[PDB]
Amino acid sequence: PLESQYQVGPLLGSGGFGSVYSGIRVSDNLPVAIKHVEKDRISDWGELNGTRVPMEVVLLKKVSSGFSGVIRLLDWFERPDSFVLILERPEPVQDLFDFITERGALQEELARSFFWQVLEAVRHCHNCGVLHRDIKDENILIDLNRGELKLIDFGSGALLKDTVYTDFDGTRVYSPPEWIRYHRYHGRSAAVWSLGILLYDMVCGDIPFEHDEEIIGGQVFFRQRVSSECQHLIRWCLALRPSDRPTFEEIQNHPWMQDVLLPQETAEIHLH
Amino acid sequence: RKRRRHPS
Ligand SMILES: C/C=C(\C#N)c1ccc(C(=O)O)cc1
Repeated sequence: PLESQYQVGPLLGSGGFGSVYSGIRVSDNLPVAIKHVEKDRISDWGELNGTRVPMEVVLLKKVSSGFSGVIRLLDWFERPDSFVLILERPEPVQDLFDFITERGALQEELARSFFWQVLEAVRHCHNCGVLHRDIKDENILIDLNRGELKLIDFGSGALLKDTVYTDFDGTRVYSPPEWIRYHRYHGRSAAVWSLGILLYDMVCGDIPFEHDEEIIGGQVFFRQRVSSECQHLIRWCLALRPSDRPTFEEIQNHPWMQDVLLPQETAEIHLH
Repeated sequence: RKRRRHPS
């Protein structure tokens, strides 16, 4: 019973996260987010046992662990017309889209710390067999007191595979040119493209491309002062041909990525 | 310049 195990509060974010409600687990007063998904709106289905569940539940369960870089699924329920997902809710929180809107372009030291944490989170997903497919600032929560970032919203994700993907329901302005042009992509190199968009977003204050023509055009204009090392990493992630993009290892060994702050240092210097 | 969210 969900209504007995949790005190359900008001809608979170007025629907901007979907049907996500504030909640508190009665057993130990743990803050939770209660996310409702309609069965009729579910694209991909998975199996858990023979239990047929939304793929989002499958992916969330596979990344659920002590690693704090991804949102933690605590439990889920099936209803006649929907599934209900119980997520551990950090507090206080602001998502990275709103953070950047309010702060503008981030100092590179702060962008480096945030980007590093996202890289570690995406590596965790991939190590667990999960491809997120919707990496963007809207899908990143900042724990403002701990300086820890959390990847959220696995509703566009897929099991990670090495063969080609021909479907996609993530965010188009973060999707790579081979998807725009050919409706085909491989998971890791597409993820690296979206991370280039995200890094540009952090250091310039908004994403670089709004239109298909800009995505495929292969030109990156910098609207803010950005170091040559950071520009190089961004341009490398945004290589037009997927095989020209860096691996996750090459990104984290890049000179711009060295000497990252710890999460607690990040919170004390930039967030408190 | 207009910064906006983008739906998935
Ligand atoms: C304040 C918002 C959340 C929390 N805590 C949240 C977490 C995960 C999701 C998601 O995975 O869709 C959506 C909202």
